[PDB]
Amino acid sequence: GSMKKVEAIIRPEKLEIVKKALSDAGYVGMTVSEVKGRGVQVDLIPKVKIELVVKEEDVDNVIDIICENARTGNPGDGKIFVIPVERVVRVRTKEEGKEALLE
Amino acid sequence: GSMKKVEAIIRPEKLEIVKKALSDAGYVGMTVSEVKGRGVDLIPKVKIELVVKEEDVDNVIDIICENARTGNPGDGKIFVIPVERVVRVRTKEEGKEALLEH
Amino acid sequence: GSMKKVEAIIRPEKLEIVKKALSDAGYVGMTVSEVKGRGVQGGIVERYRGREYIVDLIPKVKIELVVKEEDVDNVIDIICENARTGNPGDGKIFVIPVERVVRVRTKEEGKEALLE
Ligand SMILES: Nc1ncnc2c1ncn2[C@@H]1O[C@H](COP(=O)(O)OP(=O)(O)O)[C@@H](O)[C@H]1O
Repeated sequence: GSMKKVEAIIRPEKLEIVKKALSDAGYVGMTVSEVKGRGVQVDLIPKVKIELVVKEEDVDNVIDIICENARTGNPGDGKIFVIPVERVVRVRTKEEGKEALLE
Repeated sequence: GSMKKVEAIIRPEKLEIVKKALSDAGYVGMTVSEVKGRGVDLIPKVKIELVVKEEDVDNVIDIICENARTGNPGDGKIFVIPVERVVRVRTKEEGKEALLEH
Repeated sequence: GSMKKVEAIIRPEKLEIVKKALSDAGYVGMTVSEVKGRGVQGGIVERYRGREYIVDLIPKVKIELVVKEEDVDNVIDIICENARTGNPGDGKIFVIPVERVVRVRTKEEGKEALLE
């Protein structure tokens, strides 16, 4: 099928709630990085990047969950990007496609 | 039309000048990460990521190259990656409307 | 031809071996970052005094390499061979399309830009 990477750049204090909400909905595989982005308004400030690769059919749901749980109503809540992924491979089994996501 | 992610891996001492040049040209939304590349083998680099309208890619690339170059090996590389969707977290706005920074 | 980004999220203790193997096969241009990950099931379970506690996010390393499409299979083989342990949490590889590669110094593009 089609696989997509959902990248969200959010406030660092929102990581725990967002990751919990994602986990509760069955999205447990995620990668988390520390990054910097512009402040609201000159130094950049800390943000968190969450990356999740999912089935294309799950993108809307993932985006809804992230938006609901990451938002505060103030400028600087962040942005989400969807990027095509053409191949996914599990390291330990060399499995590919959606199989590589599960277990 | 479409959106693209422009990723540049550059020298850490070039971050300020690049960021200022991009800002002056109206590109204020960028994400910065501390990474390592070549090259004790791996040395510190900075990854800049900006998602822009397709029409702005050439201009962004020009600005980054102009301001990040030194003429020595290790100046870095720029990748352009397709972005199929952009969503503003607070408002749930999408596409070009989501790209405006406030 | 086309360029592809190979991203691998692996165990931090596998970075040196993977990087060496990649280098020996001619892939020297790579970017490495420190990230945190969690896998599908459980999360790691450690013990304090008599009881267990869970650490959800644990340190991983992200390697990113942009290569000619023709080299993807080989990159993936090398990473898997050298990053695997047989235990859950070995990691994942994603292949992402790259539409343009530009060398900052020269503004060369394409295969010219990957040659280091
Ligand atoms: N769907 C996903 N999206 C993004 N990153 C993921 C995803 N699933 C797993 N990862 C990353 O890969 C690492 C290993 O995942 P895990 O499922 O534990 O590996 P394995 O497939 O070997 O069991 C995690 O620590 C995380 O960084």
